Amino acid sequence: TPVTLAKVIKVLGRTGSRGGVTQVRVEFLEDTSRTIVRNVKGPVRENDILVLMESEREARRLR
Amino acid sequence: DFEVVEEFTPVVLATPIPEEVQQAQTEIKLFNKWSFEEVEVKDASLVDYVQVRQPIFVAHTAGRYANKRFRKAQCPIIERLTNSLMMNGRNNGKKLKAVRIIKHTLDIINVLTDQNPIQVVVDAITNTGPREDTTRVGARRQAVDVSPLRRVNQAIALLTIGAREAAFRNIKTIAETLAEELINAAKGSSTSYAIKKKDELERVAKSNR
Amino acid sequence: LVSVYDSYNPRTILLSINASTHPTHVTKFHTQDNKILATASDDRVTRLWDISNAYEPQLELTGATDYVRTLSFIPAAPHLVATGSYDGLIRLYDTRSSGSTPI
Amino acid sequence: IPTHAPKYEENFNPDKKSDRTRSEINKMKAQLKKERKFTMKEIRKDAK
Amino acid sequence: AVPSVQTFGKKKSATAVAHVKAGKGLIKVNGSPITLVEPEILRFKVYEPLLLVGLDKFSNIDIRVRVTGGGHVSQVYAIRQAIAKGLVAYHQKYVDEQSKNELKKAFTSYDRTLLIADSRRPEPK
Amino acid sequence: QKALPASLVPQAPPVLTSKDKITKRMIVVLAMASLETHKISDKYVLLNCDDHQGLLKKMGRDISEARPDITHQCLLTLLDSPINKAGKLQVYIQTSRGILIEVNPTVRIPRTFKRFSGLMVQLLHKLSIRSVNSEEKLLKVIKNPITDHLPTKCRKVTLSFDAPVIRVQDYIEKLDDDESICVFVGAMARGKDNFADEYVDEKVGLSNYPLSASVACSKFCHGAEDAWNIL
Amino acid sequence: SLKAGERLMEALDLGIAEIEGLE
RNA sequence: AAUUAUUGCUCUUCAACGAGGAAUUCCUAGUAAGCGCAAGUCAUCAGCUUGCGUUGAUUACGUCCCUGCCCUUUCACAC
Repeated sequence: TPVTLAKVIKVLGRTGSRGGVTQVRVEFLEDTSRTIVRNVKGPVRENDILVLMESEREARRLR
Repeated sequence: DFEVVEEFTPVVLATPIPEEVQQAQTEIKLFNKWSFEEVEVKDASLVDYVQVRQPIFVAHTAGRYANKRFRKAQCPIIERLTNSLMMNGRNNGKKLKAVRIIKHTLDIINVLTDQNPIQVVVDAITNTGPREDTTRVGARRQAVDVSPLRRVNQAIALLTIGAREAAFRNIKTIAETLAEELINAAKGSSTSYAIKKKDELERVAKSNR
Repeated sequence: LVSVYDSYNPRTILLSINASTHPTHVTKFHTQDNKILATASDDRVTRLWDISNAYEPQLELTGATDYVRTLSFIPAAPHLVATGSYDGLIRLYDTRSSGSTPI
Repeated sequence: IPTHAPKYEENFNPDKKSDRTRSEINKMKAQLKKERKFTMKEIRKDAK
Repeated sequence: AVPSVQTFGKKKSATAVAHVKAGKGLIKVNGSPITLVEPEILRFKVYEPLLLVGLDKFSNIDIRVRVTGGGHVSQVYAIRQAIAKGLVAYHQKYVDEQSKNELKKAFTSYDRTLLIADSRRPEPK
Repeated sequence: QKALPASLVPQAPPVLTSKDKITKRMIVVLAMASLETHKISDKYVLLNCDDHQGLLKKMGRDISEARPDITHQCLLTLLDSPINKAGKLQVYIQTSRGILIEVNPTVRIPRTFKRFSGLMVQLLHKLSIRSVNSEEKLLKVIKNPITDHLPTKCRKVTLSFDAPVIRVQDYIEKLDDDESICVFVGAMARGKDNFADEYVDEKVGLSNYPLSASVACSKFCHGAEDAWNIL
Repeated sequence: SLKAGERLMEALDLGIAEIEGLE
């Protein structure tokens, strides 16, 4: 299946995430208005692109 | 018919400078052979983190790249490959040795593939960067996405570790095994250790999503 | 074995192919294409290899009944390979086709 | 594939040591080292 | 008295001194040509002040560099810094300010450590 | 039609170590193996269900958990199976206390549990066991986790009763051409299959009826041999 | 326990489900 | 004169080893790690101690999710 590319518009704070896991909000590059909340393992900042294998799942707190 | 003349006398220096050094002023090339232009990062989301925009002559830049969090993305990617080749203990600090290994590796890559070896390195890194990973939850594992910087870091680490493993206890040397690893990784041929590890991590992530 | 060295460096072996169990009497490089190595052995099978991935033969040419010990590339046509064998038949192969049987 | 018989000792004791006269002499050197170190420490304590 | 310029380059314990005077194109380091600067693997670091701006900028000058201290890497960086700074200073003293500004822009765009010394002093946290 | 190989002389197939990451194989991990050495008074002995009930009760550990005979008989079954002689089988032991043991396929486990117990005591205290003919280490204690030593392209399953029943030959056929198989078998009396949940891809079942660990290893090995035409 | 905001989402789920069912 | 293997070669014979298990500890830039050189400074040190330069990275630079520790709950505008 094709993969989706989504740009990080904001690194969410005070999430309660597990250490090393960062919760972010990303806006789709294909449709530039749709947004989704995701979990990121690496060091992430704003305005970098994530490659999402699935575009439909909404992320939850990992704890 | 428009022409600009900026050289009004042919230049001859009293000290003799070799001719390949003399053509080196028209374009900056890696080891005076490989061109940083027509080099494209095929995978977007990695354009900012695999940087080839600024040409260099050799892969020994002494800049500070550890002072800031994302300063290491501004580092040239051949320099990062060399820095990851200084790993594994026995050759800690032997950067000239690692630069020599990269030079021979790029020669082998260009001889075998008839391509620009910088492009082969870029394609290898963009292919071997995993796109999804897992993390343990206190033993549940939950699938998460992975940042582009971690993708580049893990790609470089996987390529260098695979090269070391292939070179250990074998006739083949680190330069030959790294050239083979980069060629197979740019091809995506699944023979390479790094592509196998990337597929393994992505498969485990697909399971645990 | 087919061992590909640097032309002026006997210490460094860039490639080593286990082409056959039988002796390989012919190793030639494709004249038009720098990526192709043609090896003829006593398997009575000639094999075209890519220099990049040399784990499997890119093409296997068969149909010789005895001892191919010479091959050649036609200059204008890079798809043609000629194999000469001890049964007396020079077989011309088109590599774009199946290649199991000569044209 | 070939089969190899393992080399192991019945009634194995990790504490106990595994020609023989040389081994006895080496144990005697170990005893000499312990006694010399202990007497050195005792003499130093008495001196202080 | 010919027009001449003296400049310094540093990297750790290494120190290079460049004298750039009016001349014909002799570029010598430690009484030896620039094309013998060792190591081979790092010679282009010494070459790159020449290659960034062109050999025509060096067509009318003589550069003489004396280097002490440090090791091979430190000495190479000291050489290239001293040569770049000597070019900028000679083109500001006896050639035009526009030439000086263009040289400084080229050197700054490539690598500022050609011009300004890289001092890795400790930072307590 | 096709030329014969130059030599039809039969040759011993290569023995597989953890240094070989590439070669397709079958791997069995006997997990939760009860292999613990304890000191009496002075005799170091491997803890036993039959001979050490008083010591187990004094230390508080249940006597039914001290079963190294299961590991012994599973080692006998695996190493005597024809896939091992063909050279396509590797064995790891994952003890309940966290020790990981690599078994060279060329080792001959003693057929009697007394000699097996002595060998396990010396292995657990000396970290390696060599051979009499050549000094090659036939048994080794290696660093955890197992996934460092496992082949790079490997499919991981746990043999479990609750999982759906599969056919081993069809599973091994459905495997890829370059991919190896790793099977986690609980070498324990009565537990539940959390021992390898951090490693495995999936859990599979061999039969509707409950099986012993040796029978499970034998069934999966026989399916592997009929799938790979070893016989 | 839950963070602030997660309680808001679960309350929104429950309440809006009840409201939509009643409507 | 091979009894003294004169000795030579090979086999046999005896011990260890091929980068170090579980546990556990330390560590964020000229830092980890490598390399040598000198000094011997009223305590300390030569079963070594200290200094000096030369090569010189990987990864994090986030977060309170866990494990701890700490702290609070008692000038305008806005809250």
